[PDB]
Amino acid sequence: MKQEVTQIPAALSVPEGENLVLNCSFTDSAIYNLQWFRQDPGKGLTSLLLIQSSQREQTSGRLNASLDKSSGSSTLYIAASQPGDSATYLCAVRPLLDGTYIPTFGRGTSLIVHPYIQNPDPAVYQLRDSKSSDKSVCLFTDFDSQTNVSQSKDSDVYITDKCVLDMRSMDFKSNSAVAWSNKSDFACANAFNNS
Amino acid sequence: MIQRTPKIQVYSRHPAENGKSNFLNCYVSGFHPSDIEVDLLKNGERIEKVEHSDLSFSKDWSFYLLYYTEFTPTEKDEYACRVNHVTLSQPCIVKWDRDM
Amino acid sequence: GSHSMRYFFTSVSRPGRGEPRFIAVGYVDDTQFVRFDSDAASQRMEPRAPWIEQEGPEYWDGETRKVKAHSQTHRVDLGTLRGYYNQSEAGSHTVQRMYGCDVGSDWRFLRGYHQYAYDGKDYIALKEDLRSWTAADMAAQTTKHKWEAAHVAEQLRAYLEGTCVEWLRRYLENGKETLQRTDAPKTHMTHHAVSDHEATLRCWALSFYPAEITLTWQRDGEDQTQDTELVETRPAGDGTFQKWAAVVVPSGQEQRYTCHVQHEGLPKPLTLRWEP
Amino acid sequence: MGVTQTPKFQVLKTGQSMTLQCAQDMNHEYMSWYRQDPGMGLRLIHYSVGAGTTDQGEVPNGYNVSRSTIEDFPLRLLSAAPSQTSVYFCASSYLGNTGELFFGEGSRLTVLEDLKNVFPPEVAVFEPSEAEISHTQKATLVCLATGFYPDHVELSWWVNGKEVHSGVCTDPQPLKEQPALNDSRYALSSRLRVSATFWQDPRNHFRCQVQFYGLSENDEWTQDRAKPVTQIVSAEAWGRAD
Amino acid sequence: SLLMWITQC
Repeated sequence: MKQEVTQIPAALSVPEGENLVLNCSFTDSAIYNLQWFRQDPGKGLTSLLLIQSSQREQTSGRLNASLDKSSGSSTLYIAASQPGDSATYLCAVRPLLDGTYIPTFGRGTSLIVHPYIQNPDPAVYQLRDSKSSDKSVCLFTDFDSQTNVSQSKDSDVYITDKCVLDMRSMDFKSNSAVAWSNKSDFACANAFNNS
Repeated sequence: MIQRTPKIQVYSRHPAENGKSNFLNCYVSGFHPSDIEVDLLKNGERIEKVEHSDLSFSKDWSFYLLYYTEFTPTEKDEYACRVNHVTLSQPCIVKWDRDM
Repeated sequence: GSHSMRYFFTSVSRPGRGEPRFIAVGYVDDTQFVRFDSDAASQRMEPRAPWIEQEGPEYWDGETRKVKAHSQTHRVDLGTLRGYYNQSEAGSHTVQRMYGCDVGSDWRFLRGYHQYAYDGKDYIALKEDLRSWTAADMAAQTTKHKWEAAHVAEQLRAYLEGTCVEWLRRYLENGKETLQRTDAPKTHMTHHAVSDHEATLRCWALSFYPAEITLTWQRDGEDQTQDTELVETRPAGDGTFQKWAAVVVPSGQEQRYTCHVQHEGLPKPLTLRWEP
Repeated sequence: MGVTQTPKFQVLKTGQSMTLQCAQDMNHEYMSWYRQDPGMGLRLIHYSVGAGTTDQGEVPNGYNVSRSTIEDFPLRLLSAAPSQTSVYFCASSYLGNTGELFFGEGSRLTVLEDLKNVFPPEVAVFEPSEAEISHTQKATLVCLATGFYPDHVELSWWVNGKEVHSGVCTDPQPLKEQPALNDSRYALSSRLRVSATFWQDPRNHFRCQVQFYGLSENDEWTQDRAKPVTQIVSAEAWGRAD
Repeated sequence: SLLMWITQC
């Protein structure tokens, strides 16, 4: 046989505050260690926990993993999830006997923790260029996390995906999307509207 | 630091019989460190093609090695083993005796 | 009846004369089956016994990579021990390591080993039962603490009581035509009139395997050790071993002495006596 | 105690040979190189278990590595090809102890057929809408970096000469302006939200900078526009009490 | 068959 790491579910979407459980399984129990990493789009990999074949559990803040070497599976636990935990979670293992030392990565679990928008006030505003107005942007903001921003439906209209900002000093976080275009007709009133 | 002088034994692989081919051995052991110079002599002059075993060691950490080479013993030819080591202030020669 | 597998490692520094020399050898009982020399041109773990050659390219690639990883580590330890003992950069030092396992007549586990030495002296070793460490000094205590924080002891046992034992058996069966053999010693006795009143009797044992053997003398049925000489067991160069016990007797009384040879290949122990 | 990779970003012409460096000061016996395409898994190129030896991984073709010392493990592209455009990660570890793997920051490489397709970004900042301010008492600024190629950008917000993170969310990925065209220029947006009071204070200075990694010093360039070298293109806005 | 992982002293 040959080592094969598998992580299910592949993707995972949940509201903040929930306790998450991520799975990682392997077909060859003869491993030296098992390690969990984090990776955000266009960035490197940050190591979270390392569990050796002797020990069966490790902890680091709201994160904790457990190794069940004999059963060929490890479970990563994330307490009171936060939007800052949104990322791809990867698990890998190193061999104990094959003499190659090559690690084996899993396909990864895509995580997205959505913020709780207590007082939604969805609206679309128009922003003018500080350098020279006539150039503008459309800003769809303050909508809840159960709302889906549809992507663009015209070659000259550009609609971004939603992003969550967090005003720490005043314990407040909000969702938003941006739209721009160079068409003569274009107006922010009909920029988004999903359809 | 901790150095120990080698023990030496010169002898043949098979019982010695004049005019018959055999192998001349020199077994050095019980020494430390491993850097050691060993030669096989024939009437004082050293022999060219001498091979040896792979460096290994004993329970107390002391090293051992076997140097050997093809030879044809005779009644008058003298064979010896010359050894040099950090512990030996003088090179040590040990002659081959057919009944040892 | 009774077997073992052992690996011996020796790394020696050569400041100024390049990187450190690394040599590794593997034995089953008294037979060497593998080799590796950092200075050799092959850069491969090499076979030194015939039976081990039946292993495929997977084994050879794996053992070569594992022995090259081993050298790099020992090479770092040389620099690390020099630092612990606050030693000069120009002096040559030696690092040694031995690990392996023993099995009884029935092939069941008996004992395991993992010892390490610096400059020919004990540095740190796992205890007899494999559950604890023994450090020689303060530097070894520093190593002992890195090892226990890294849970080393538990890794070794798993290997010594399992993998080491599983492979030892695999080697004994596949190479049973030369490993499970028992070559009884070919024995004879020589005589030398040393002088006017002296005489020397020499009792031999040649071509025997395994190296375990006992050679003793007796004078009128009593263990005679006075004026005797027993040499260290030595290798013949063909897989067999040699040894001899010699005694100096009063001229004319040599038939009162007898040589006794005990070895695994001899159903019953041999008793040699001088018959002209 | 760390793994260092250089360069972080790099543009190459088809046929160029390039060397990527990777060093570590922890005496790790193991060192290795990976390549990862956008949204895909890590693939091993080559690796090594000590000075004096190396091995092939999943994708060794087109690459060469050496390991003459324990500290370094360089990677060489013999003849750069468009297919080699990827993100390269170096990773080291002990071959004992915990055996924990340590990843470098990553090196972003884009191999082009023609270097005339390289463009730096144009940056603009759009001011908060008074309708937002009057309804929420908060104010959102938006930065827009457009027409850049390739995607080698790092965007940040600087309020009063010092970098800020709170109240900021930049798109995780830029979007292609012409999806069906290869070598299509990119666009990227970002938002910085502050209290209406903070925005209405004329002493406040808001600046969005986009560090761009383009052509190197020695690359050819005789086009009618400025050479698209590694540069910082920024835009700015001040608080206004109108 | 050799031990695979060896921890530095």
